[PDB]
Amino acid sequence: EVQLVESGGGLAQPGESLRLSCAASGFNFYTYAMTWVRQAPGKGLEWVSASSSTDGTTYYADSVKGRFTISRDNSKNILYLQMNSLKAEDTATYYCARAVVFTDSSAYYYSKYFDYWSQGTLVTVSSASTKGPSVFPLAPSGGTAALGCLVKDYFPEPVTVSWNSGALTSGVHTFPAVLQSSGLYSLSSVVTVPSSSLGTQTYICNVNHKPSNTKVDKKAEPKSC
Amino acid sequence: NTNGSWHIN
Amino acid sequence: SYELTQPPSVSVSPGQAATITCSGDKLGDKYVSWYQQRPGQSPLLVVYQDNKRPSGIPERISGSNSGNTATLTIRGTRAMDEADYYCQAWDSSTDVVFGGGTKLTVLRTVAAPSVFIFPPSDEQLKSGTASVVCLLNNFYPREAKVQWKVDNALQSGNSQESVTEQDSKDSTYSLSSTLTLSKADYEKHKVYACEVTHQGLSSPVTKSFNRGEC
Repeated sequence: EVQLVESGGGLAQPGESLRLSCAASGFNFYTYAMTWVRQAPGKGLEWVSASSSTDGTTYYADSVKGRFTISRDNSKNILYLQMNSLKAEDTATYYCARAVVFTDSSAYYYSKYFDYWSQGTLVTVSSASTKGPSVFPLAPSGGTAALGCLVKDYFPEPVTVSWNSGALTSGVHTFPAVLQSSGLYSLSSVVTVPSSSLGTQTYICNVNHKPSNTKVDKKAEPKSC
Repeated sequence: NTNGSWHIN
Repeated sequence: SYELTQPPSVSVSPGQAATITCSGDKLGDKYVSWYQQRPGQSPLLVVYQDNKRPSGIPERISGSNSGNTATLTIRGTRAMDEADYYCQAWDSSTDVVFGGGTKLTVLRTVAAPSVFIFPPSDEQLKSGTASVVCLLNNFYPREAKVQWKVDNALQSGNSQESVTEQDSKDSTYSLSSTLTLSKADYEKHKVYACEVTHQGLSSPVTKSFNRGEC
């Protein structure tokens, strides 16, 4: 079973450095070119860099040449991406991907594809400081009731939300984050439930903002009377 | 395959 | 300098075949691979070397490359097929080159939103700010208008909205709108309402609450 786990990354100041790592297993790392591909928020896929399997050769997109350095350790099944002199344009989700490069008599003809991808890690390049979010309940003051949690004032992205520790998944809507004029993100997570289950069935949102090490459980119920 | 070679030449 | 061209969006009815085009000069001798990227997920290889299919990918998804246009076709489109699709090739000038991507929209029947309003929590009120939330749930098409009214006064620009991607089972959208006020401004008014306009609604729909009142 092919596995690629990415580490490092997160938040960094412009001009500073970050180093990504990609740990690999379940395949013959010695026979595969290993790559970095990134995606700017809401934008398309862009190839960043490649490392050949055994000859030590390295390849870069024009956008990153000189600032970024890919390297590998076959004896350890690890790919690294040293990212120096970071810019706002470097803000993106970075994926490490195993590539397949094919048998051509001469060059000029190429078949390069990415058959396995890591989950991806967000790299934010900003002067703004890490802030943990506040978690507030969203509750009503017909047959269907809506409940939720407002995850307000955090930086950088991302946050994750589950309900009832993952036991409640149907009717869940976790909205894309909106950046407020303050330079802090905010997001809401909601769930629709039968009105007759309120004060009978307990509903709790589990929020996690790994960048600030914040983990909150908030009960979403109507205001007591 | 190129057996892991990204580019040849 | 070499570029791969994709339409920014493609719409298809369920059970119909969606066709995503990929264009580039002299595409005939190039090998095109395709990636499916579902919301919040890593890209997934769906086609490699113009027309080859990986193991795990359904028979419905197949690739093609004839002339200067590469083609991704999905037989009998289902709601779970809503995703961003990327074509990818190689060129001496760029090395690995990607298309801009194409969002696949699933065409379903009109669905009116269900509307909900949430007062700010007494807890947040201690911080000096009040957030009022309006939820527009399970609607189609994406276009909807949310208007905030405070003591019947139409609110301008003190709100922000967010829309989900098309739902993977029912092809609807949901929208959240947040009205932000200072605690002092919030306490100065009684009636907070969100008024919703949408193609599926024969009149505007308003949800409200009175500040305080349990």
